[PDB]
Amino acid sequence: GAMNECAFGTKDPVYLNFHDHVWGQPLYDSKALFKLLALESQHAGLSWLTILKKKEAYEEAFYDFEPEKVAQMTAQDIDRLMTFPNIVHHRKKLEAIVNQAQGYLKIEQAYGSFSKFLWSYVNGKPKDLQYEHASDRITVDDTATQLSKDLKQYGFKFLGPVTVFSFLEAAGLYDAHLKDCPSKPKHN
Ligand SMILES: Cn1cnc(N)c2ncnc1-2
Ligand SMILES: [Zn+2]
Repeated sequence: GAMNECAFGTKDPVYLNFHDHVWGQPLYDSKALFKLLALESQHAGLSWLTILKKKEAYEEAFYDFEPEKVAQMTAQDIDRLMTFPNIVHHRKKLEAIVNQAQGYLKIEQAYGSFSKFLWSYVNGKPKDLQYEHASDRITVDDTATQLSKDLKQYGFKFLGPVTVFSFLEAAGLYDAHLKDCPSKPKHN
């Protein structure tokens, strides 16, 4: 049905739980946003589900994505992470997360909260993309492009326009659920 079309054809409970409980559901917590963004930066070259199934390994490797702690991680911490089981052993991907955490802190120093900074890009309100078929879906737009460029200036890495657009969908700043998907969030 509509769920199968919306949820990338998966019958895997982990992916289906993510589709229903996380993907496209507006997320307002600053640290939870950082975490989702950081996981997204790890995707390129792998499947998304592959990253999802490494989430717990990442949480342990990165102090549950607590930005103050992640930002303090050293070259030596990254050396250790190169053989930490079940995270992606791609040094620059891992270093990227440390740089992201640093950028997060810079943003919060300027604007008070990472959440507020992000949500400003959709004027504080989820953008219902109003899709009806999976074939309607785009992979990048002007807003994701601008956010990507702006993040880069703060030191964020591995977060190009396409990757930032996927994160917008996942964090529910964009709702990319199909109209008849049973998990489509309600909008005011
Ligand atoms: C459902 N999905 C597919 N691909 C990605 N890169 C994703 N990121 C968050 N959610 C995603
Ligand atoms: Zn859906």
